[PDB]
Amino acid sequence: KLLKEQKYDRQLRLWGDHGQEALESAHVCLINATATGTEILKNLVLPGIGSFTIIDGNQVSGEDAGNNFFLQRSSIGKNRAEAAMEFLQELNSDVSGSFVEESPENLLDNDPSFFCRFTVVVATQLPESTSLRLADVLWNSQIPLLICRTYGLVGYMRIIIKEHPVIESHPDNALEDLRLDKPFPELREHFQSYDHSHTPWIVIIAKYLAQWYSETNGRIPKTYKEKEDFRDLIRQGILKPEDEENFEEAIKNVNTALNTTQIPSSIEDIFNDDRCINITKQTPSFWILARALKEFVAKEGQGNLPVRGTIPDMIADSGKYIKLQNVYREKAKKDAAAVGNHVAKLLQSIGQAPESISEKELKLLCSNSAFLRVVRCRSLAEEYGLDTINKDEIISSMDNPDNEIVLYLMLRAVDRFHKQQGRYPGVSNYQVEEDIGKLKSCLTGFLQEYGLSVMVKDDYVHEFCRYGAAEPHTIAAFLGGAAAQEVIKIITKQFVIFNNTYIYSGMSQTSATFQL
Amino acid sequence: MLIKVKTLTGKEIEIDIEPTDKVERIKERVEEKEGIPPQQQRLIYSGKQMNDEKTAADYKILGGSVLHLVLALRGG
Amino acid sequence: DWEGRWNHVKKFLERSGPFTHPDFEPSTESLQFLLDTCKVLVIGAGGLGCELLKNLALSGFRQIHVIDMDTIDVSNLNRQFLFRPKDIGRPKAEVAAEFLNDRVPNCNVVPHFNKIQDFNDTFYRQFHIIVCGLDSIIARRWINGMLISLLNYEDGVLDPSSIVPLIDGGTEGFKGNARVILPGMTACIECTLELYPPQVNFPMATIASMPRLPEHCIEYVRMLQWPKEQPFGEGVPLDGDDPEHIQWIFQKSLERASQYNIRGVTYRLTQGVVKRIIPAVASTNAVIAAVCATEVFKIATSAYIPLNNYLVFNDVDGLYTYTFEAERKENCPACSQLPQNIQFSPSAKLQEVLDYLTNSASLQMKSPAITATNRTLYLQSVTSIEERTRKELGLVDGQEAVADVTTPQTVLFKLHFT
Repeated sequence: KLLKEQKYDRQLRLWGDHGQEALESAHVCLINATATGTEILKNLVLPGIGSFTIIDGNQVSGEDAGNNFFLQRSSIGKNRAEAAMEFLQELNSDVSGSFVEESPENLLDNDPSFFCRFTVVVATQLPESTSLRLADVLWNSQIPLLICRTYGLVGYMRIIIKEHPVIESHPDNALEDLRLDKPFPELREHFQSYDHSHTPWIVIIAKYLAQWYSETNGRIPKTYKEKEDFRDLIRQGILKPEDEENFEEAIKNVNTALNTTQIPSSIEDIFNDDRCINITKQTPSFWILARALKEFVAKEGQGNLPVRGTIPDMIADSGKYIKLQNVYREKAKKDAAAVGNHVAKLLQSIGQAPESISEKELKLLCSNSAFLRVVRCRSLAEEYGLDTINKDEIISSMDNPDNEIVLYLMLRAVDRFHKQQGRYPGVSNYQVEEDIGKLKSCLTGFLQEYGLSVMVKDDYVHEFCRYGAAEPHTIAAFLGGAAAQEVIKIITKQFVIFNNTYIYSGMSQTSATFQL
Repeated sequence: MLIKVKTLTGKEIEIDIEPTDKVERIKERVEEKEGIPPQQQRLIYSGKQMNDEKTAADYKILGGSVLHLVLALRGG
Repeated sequence: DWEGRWNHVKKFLERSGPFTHPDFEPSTESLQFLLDTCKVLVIGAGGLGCELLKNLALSGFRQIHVIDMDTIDVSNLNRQFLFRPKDIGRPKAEVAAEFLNDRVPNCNVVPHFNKIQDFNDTFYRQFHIIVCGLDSIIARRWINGMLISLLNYEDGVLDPSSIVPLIDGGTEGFKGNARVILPGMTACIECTLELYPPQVNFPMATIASMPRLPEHCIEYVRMLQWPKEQPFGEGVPLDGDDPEHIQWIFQKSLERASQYNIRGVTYRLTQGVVKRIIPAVASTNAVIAAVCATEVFKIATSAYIPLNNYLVFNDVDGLYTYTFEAERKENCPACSQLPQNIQFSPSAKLQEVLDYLTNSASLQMKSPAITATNRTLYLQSVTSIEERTRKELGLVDGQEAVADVTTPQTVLFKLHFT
C-alpha cells in the first residue's frame, strides 16, 4: 500500500497523487510490439499505468529479437505480442498486461468497436492504409490516437485528439498575480495598515507607488525611464545608509511588480470559443467552468480572472509575510466561491446537479485560471486530404533544404513507394542501387499529387534508401521516451501535448513540431 | 532594434533593445515579459553564451537576430 | 550471433551515404570489429546509466564497463528498469551488468562497484569512448579533468590519438541535455560550466529567525536542530535515507512550523528538502540516453557526423529541443592548452586569490590549494592544512608566478594559472 508511494515518489513530485490515480486507472493499447512500441510501453509500465494490451499479429523474427529489449532469441517464431507482453510484464507487478494475437487490419475488419475500451491507442510502424483506416475509426469513436514510427534515423510522431482541454497546465515560469496595478480592497486596506528588513518588498513598492500616484496620478509606464526613476524614489528612503537588502530587493522587483494584471490572450480565446459561448447539456465540464470564469470576469471579477492567491517568497518578518500571504489566500478563496456560484447557475440552466462539479475541481481551476489550455488536432484525413493538405506550412518550412519537414515528405514518398512496389526502399543491399530512382519517382509523384512546389535535395532520396526501413534501437528509444510522456499527458490531462506531427532527426540530433 | 529570444520551451518573445544595452538588461526584458528570473537565464547567440556584462552590440546582434535560453542539468 | 540479429545496424556500416562522416568506409567487416574491440565505459547506473547500457548493447557494443558506487534503493524502481525489488540493497553496477549480460545474449558488461575517483589515467586510457549518466556537477567536472589530462601535445601540437571522446547526459524532471566533448578541441564541461542554474540557498538569517515557507522549517530541523541535540545519539549523523531520522525531522518540523504557524509541512516535502531531491521519470532519461547512445555509435563508426556538442530538451509544453555548437572558451582553466595567465592584483595579500578561485563564476572551485616554487601555501585539504590553514611577504615572494592550484575533487588535474 504505502510501499507504492515509496516506489513512485520521484514522479509523484511531478504529477502528484491525483495524476498517479489517473494513470493507474488508464488502459493503454499498443498496436505493434516492435522496439518502438516496446520502448514506449516500457516507459508507461514503469510509472505504473493501470493496464495495457498489445495487439500484434506478426511473429517474432531474428531482427526483431535483435533490437528489442523485450524479446529474446528464445521467442523467435512465437507471437510478437505475447512474447513482449511477458517481458514487459516483469517491469511492474502493479500493471496488468494482456494481448491479442491478431492484426490491426484484422480487428478493424472483424471488430472496429474493440478500441473503445482504451484510454489511448498507441500505434507503431503502421503502413499508410492501416493508419488512415485506424485514424478514421478512432476519430469517430472519440479515442485518442498516437501514431509512432521509427524509420532509419528518423522519429515520426503524430497525435490525434479532436479536443484536449487542460487546467493544470504546469507552466515553467509565469508572472505573479500580485496585482499592485489593480489592488483589491483587502489588499489596499492591508497596505494602509503600515525591523526595516522585516518588511515585505511588496508593501515597500506599494508605499512608494502610492506616493508617486499623488505627485502624479500616474501608474508608472515609461519603461526605460519612469520605472528607473521610480527606483531612485525607493532608494531615497533607506534608513540613514544602514543597509536595506529588502529595499534593494524591491528596487529589483520593480521590473515586474508594476504591471502584473491582465487576462492572457490564450484565455481570451477560450472565452470567445463557441464551446464556451453556447452551452448545452452536451457541454463538458471544462467548458462549463470556462464560462463560469468568463461570467466572473464580467461581474465580480471586474475585468480580470480570480485572484491566484499565491505570492513569491520575500525577505521579511516571519509574521508580516504570513499576514500578507493570508490577504491573498483569503481573497482567492472568495473569488473562487464567486466563480463557484456562476457554475451552479450554469449547471442548473442546463439541468445538471449543482454538485455535478466538485469543489476540488473548482479550487484547482481558479488557481490555474490564467493557464488553461485547449489543444485540437486536425484529423488524419484532413492532413492527407487533397484540398485540406496544409501546404502553406510545408512549403514555408521547406525554405530550408534541411528543415526537419524534408523527412516528413520523404516518409510520404517511402509510403507511396511501398503502396506502389509492395515493399520498402532498399531493404536488401542490392535493391538500394535500383530503388534510389524508383523512390525519387514516388517522391515527385507525391509532390505533384498535392501541388507542392518544393525542392528536395537528392541526398535525402539516397539516405532513406540506405535506411532500408531499419528500426535502430537508439532511435526507437528516443521516440519511446517522448511518446510515453505525451501519452501520460493525455491520460492525466496534466500538461500540454504537442499539437500535431513531431519530427526527430537522429542525424542532426534536432527536431521540430509541425502543423497547427 | 527589435530582437527575438526563444524560451526554454521554444516560446520566442520579441524584445526592444538598442545595440548599447547590456546583456544584463536583455534578461530584465525577458523577465518583464515571461517572469523568468534573470538568475536562471543563460542566453546563446551563434554558439557564444552571452555574458550579461557586455553589450548586445558586443555579440553582433541586429534587429532580426534570435537568442536562445538554454540550460544544463544535474540529475542522471 | 543469430540470423538477422544485427540487421538494424549492418545497414549503417555496410552502406555508404550522403551524410556519412568523411572517414567512413563501408564494410562488411566493420560490425564484427565493433563488437570485438571497441571498449566503451559507462559512468553511472541509474536511469541514464541503465538506459545507456541497453542502447549500446543493442547497437553493436560488447566490451562495456560500468562504474557506480551506489546501492539499489526502492525509489529507483520507477525508472531504473534493470533493478527489481528483490535486488534492493545490492550494488547497482553489479545488478546492472547481471541483468544486461543475461537479457542481451553475448554482451560482456563489466561492473565496477567504485567511485570515479578510485581510478587514475591508466584505467581511463583503456577506453575508446566514455559516456556519462552522472548525477552531480562535481563528478562531471572531475571526470572532465581526467579526460583532459590524458591529452598529449607533441610540441604544442595536440596528438589526436590521445583524445578520448566524452559524451555527457543530464536530466531533471522533464528537462535534459546531451553534449559531445572532444577534450582539447570541443568545448569541455568546464567551458560550459555556467549553464548550470543557481542552487536555491536559504540565508540562515531567515532560517533561524524569520521562517516563511515549510522548507525553512525543515531546513532548520536538519541544519541546526539536529546537530544542536544529537537526536539519535551523540556524534551520530543525519541519515537522509533513515525513515526514522526523516520521521524525527518531519515531526520537529511540524512543531517549528506550528510555532510560526506556517502550513505545508508534509512528509514528502521533508524528504525532498533533506535529500535535495530532483523529480525524475523514466521518459526523460530514455530520451537523453538515446541521444547520447546514438552519438557514441556515430563516434565509433563514423556512420554519421557527431552531434555538435549540445542539445537541450523539454517536455512540459509540447516537445522542444534546441541544438547548438557551444563555443570553447579559449581561457578555459581546464581545457586551455597553456596556463591561465591572469593577475588579480598588483601585489597586496593572499585571501585575494583563494576567493577569486572560489567565487569566480568561471572557476567555482571548492576549498582549493595554491602551490608556489617548491612550497605549499594554503591547503584546507587537517593539520597539514592548519599550519598553513592560518600575507604580503609571500604575496610578493612570487613576483611575476605559476602559482599552482588543485580543488577538492573539482578536477583530477592540477590547474596552473600565472
